[PDB]
Amino acid sequence: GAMNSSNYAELFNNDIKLFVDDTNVYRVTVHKTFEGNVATKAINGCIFTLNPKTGHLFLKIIHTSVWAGQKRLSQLAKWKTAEEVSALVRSLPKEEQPKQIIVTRKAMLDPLEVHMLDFPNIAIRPTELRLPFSAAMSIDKLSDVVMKATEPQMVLFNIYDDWLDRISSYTAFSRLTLLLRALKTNEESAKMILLSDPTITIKSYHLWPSFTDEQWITIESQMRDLILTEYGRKYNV
Amino acid sequence: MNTVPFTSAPIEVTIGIDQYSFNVKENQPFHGIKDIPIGHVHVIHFQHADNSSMRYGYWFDCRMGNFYIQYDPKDGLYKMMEERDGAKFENIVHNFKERQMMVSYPKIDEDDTWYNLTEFVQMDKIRKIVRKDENQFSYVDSSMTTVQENELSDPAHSLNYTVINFKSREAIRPGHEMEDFLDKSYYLNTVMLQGIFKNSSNYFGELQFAFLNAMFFGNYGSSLQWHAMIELICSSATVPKHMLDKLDEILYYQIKTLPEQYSDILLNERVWNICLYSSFQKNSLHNTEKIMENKYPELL
Ligand SMILES: O=C(NC1CCCCC1)[C@@H]1CCCNC1
Repeated sequence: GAMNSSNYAELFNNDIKLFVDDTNVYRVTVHKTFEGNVATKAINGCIFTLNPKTGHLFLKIIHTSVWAGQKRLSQLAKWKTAEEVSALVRSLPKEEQPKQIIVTRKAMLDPLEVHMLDFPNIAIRPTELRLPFSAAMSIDKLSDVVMKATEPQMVLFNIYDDWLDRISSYTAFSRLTLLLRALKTNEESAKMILLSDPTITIKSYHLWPSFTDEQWITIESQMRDLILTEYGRKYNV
Repeated sequence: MNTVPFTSAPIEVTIGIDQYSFNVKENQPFHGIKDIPIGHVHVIHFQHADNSSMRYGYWFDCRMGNFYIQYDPKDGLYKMMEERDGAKFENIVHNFKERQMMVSYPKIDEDDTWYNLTEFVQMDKIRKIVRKDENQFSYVDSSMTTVQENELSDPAHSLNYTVINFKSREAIRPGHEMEDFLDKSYYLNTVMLQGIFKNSSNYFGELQFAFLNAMFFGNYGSSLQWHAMIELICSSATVPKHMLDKLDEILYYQIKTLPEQYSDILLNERVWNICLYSSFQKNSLHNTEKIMENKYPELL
């Protein structure tokens, strides 16, 4: 069934699993037309498919050409997501295929189940966690590859950089979700926190800065403060 | 006009004959039902006064044999049996009729209710759903489960309805996942009608039989089947016009006959709201939508 705070360590056991987030698949800008009506212009999107134990991210870039001449794009986006996730699974060796796929939005359950009928032993699950994966496009290197794509493309990343050399996957996921929640609540400030000190750089093969263990504690505290603040600045508290 | 005699009525029981119900007292001088219209299937059904648990009954067609009821004190139920001695049967029935010991099947000159509820129901198809080949009639009760229910436990006592499952490889063509899930026309027309049922008459016969088992026995798996067969049509964008028109008549008469007090348990809110207000066929079931809105506006 659903994934919540009670079964949270299940994410870090040795059963292969993937989170699928579809919130950045169909992206638009809304604008006025010369006649003063409103229209949308699609921009490139992405499926965010993440193994929370290993940090492996399968970022399938959704090029705007996939929407050309199609209707009901928000509905189609869920089905396109499920088609691409199914294609990914079929492309993996059997021993790498997930035992469970956890979707971040319940509207992805039926599309994914139907596309995965051939895999009756892969469990398709919702979650009650409110995960901040929509903020993935606030990570500069991910946004850059999505916006530069001229055709459909899959790009593989490790979203934990090298953190698993020093910390467990539980701790790495908690750090990731903290960073993404901050970026979601106040992107400019979060990005300031992360890049204030120019002597700490992002390696060419990494997504986040090369913080020492002590610097990560400071960073992590700065992100919690930001989230609490905005939560005050929001509700006035 | 045919007859189903009873040997006796040793236990107090409510006997239903199609949509009619009447009470028989313990050891009352009751010897059966006469004037049964030829040309239709019929159902004779029972609820004991002492145990309203397990409604049960028998589907039969008097053209297929001479049938009677006899109570079995060991198995504790009224059993249908076939009499092969035609002369014995005729003699028994004539005696009971002369003595006026039988209730008369109603003959209201205007009423087409039973025809309309059974138009497509054939005894030969009932006997494939309810498998007991040594008898010409078919036993059904409240507790019998369906083949589909048994997949999700005794196979011989099951209802072998045609399995419908919208999230199944049978329903979904590889490469048409979104198309086939959101518009079930290929599953309705190619898989089910052309493939399994052969024609819409057999499909409607099974739908009508499932409804009648749901209504008369409270059979839950039959109710599931009835709703699934409705939803499969309503969720198809491409349905032959004659089938839609006939479905509207079928469902109108089913909703008309349903006891008002059983609507809570025999009608699935989700299916009916989807079918009348959201589906491809939301505007194709005028008679059914009108009777539903006037008889059960709460469900909607
Ligand atoms: O219910 C009715 N008759 C019963 C049939 C079974 C034997 C007992 C009587 C009729 C139906 C409508 C006309 N008046 C009553």
